[PDB]
Amino acid sequence: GLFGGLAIVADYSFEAPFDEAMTYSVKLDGMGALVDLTITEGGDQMPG
Amino acid sequence: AFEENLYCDYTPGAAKAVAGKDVILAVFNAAGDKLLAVAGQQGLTVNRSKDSIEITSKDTVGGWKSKIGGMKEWSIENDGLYVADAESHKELAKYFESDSPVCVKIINQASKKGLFGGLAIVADYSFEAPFDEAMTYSVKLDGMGALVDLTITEGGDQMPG
Amino acid sequence: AFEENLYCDYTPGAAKAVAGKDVILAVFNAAGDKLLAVAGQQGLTVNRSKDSIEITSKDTVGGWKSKIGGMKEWSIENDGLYVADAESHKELAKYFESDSPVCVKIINQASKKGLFGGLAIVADYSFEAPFDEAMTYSVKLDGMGALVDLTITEGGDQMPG
Amino acid sequence: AFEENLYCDYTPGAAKAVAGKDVILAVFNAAGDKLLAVAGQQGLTVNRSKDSIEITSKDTVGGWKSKIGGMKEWSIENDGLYVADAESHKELAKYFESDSPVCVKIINQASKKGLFGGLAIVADYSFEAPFDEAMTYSVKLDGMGALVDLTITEGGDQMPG
Repeated sequence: GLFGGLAIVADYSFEAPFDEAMTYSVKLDGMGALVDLTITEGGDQMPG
Repeated sequence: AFEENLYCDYTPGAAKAVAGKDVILAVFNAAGDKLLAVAGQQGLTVNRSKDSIEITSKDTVGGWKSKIGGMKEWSIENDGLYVADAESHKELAKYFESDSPVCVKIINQASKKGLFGGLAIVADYSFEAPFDEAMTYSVKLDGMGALVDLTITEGGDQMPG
Repeated sequence: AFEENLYCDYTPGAAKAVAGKDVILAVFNAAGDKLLAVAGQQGLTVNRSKDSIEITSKDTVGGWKSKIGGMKEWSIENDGLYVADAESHKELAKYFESDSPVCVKIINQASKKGLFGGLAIVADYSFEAPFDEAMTYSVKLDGMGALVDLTITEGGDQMPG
Repeated sequence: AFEENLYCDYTPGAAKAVAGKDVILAVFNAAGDKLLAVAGQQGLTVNRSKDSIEITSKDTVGGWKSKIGGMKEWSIENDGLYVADAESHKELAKYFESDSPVCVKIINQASKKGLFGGLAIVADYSFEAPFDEAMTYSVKLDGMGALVDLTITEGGDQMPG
C-alpha cells in the first residue's frame, strides 16, 4: 500500500463522445489526514 | 468460437466498455407523453459536483485541514449537428422561449437501460455556422434540483418512440 | 539412403525451412463449429509489437538511456484470390457487416500443428480487379487482446474439415 | 474427359478464380431508369475499412491491449480510357458538376451476379494526356453511408442495357 485516507466525493462527472468510449472522472477532497503508508507498517490489504 | 475457448474467450462476463454513441440525451415534450432524442447528437457531458466547507479549528490535531461535504449541483452539456425542422429542436426552442422547466434523461440505447433523469432549465442554446463545415448547435442545461441516478434506482427505462 | 550415407544423408533432425504454402489462416464460423480455411490465399503476415517506455533520469549513469517494456498488440494481414461464392469469404463478409469479433488462427497444414490463435476484428476488407489478371482480395485484422501462441502452448491443433 | 477422368477433370465445383474482365463498375443515370457501365474501364479497387477504439485500462491483464470495433467507411477507385463523347462519362461529369449523389454498383458481368452497391460522391475526376499513349481518366467515389453487400443478400442482379 502507498496511501490511505477518508475522503468526500467532491466531483463525479461523465463524458460520452460519439467516437470513443463513455468515460468517468471522480475527484475526492480530503477529510482530515491522509496516512502515508510508505513510511509505516501495515496497510497492505489488496482488493478482493 | 470453440476448441474449448482456448484462445478466443467468447464467454461474456462484463461489458467492460460502453461505446459513447450508445449513450444519448432525450427530453420530454410539453405534454410529456413522448420522449424525443435531440437530433444530431455528437457530444455529451454530465457534471455532478459537491461543495466542501472547512471546519478547521484550534482543537484540530494532526496538522491536516478538516472539511465536510455540502450542497450538490448538476449540469449537462450537449452539442452536435443542428437542423431547425427536427421536432426535438422545436421543443427545445419552445422550452427556451417559454421559460419553463424541461425533463431530461440520459439513457443507453444498446444496453436498454436508463442512466440519469432530472428537471433542468435551458441555460444556454447557441449555434455556429462555419463556412467550410456543417452548422452546429450547443445546449447547456443546469438542473433546478435533484438528479435521480437510475443506475442504482430500479425503473426509469422508458425510451423514445 | 545407404552406402552408410557417405554422400547423401537422410537423418531427420529438423526441416531447416517451412514452405509458406503449408501454413494458412483459418476462421471459425458464426457458431464456430467449423474451421474454414480462407479461399485462395497467397500471402500471410503476422505482426506482433511491444511498446517501449523511456525511463531515463539524472540518476542514470554510463551514458546510455534506460528503457523498459510496455503494452503489446498484434495484427494479421492476408491477401490472395477472391471468389464471392466461397463459404469462408461469405463468413468474412457476415463478420464485417455485423461487428461480430472473429476467432482466427494460423496453422501449419504439413506439420499438423497450430501456430497462433486469437480474437480479432475485421479492420480492412478490400478488393482489386485489374483487367490483366484475376480479382484479388486483401484483409487486415487487429487483435482485440491476447494472441495465444500455440507453439509453446499445449493443445490447439484442430484442422479445417 | 472420360476413362473416369483420370487426367481431365471437368466437374465444376467452384470457379476458384474470377478474371478482372468480368468485374465492372456501373452507375445509374440522373433519372435512374437505365444503369450503364463506365466506358473504357481498365482498373478498379474497392476499399472498405473499420475504425478501432482502444479501451485499455488498468483493469486489463495479460500484457495485451484491448480494442473494439468502430465506425465504417468505403471508397471506390476506377481508372481507364476516357472517351469524352461516351454517355457514361457525360453522366459522371453532370454528377460532378451538380454535386448530386450517384448510385453505383459492381457487377460480375460473366457470372451475371452483383457484388456491391450504394450511394457515393465523386471526390476526384482527373485526366492525364501523355503524348505516347492514349489519354486516360481516373475517378474516386467516397461513400455517403452503407455499402450493401450483394454477395450475401438476395437480389441486386440487374445488368446494364
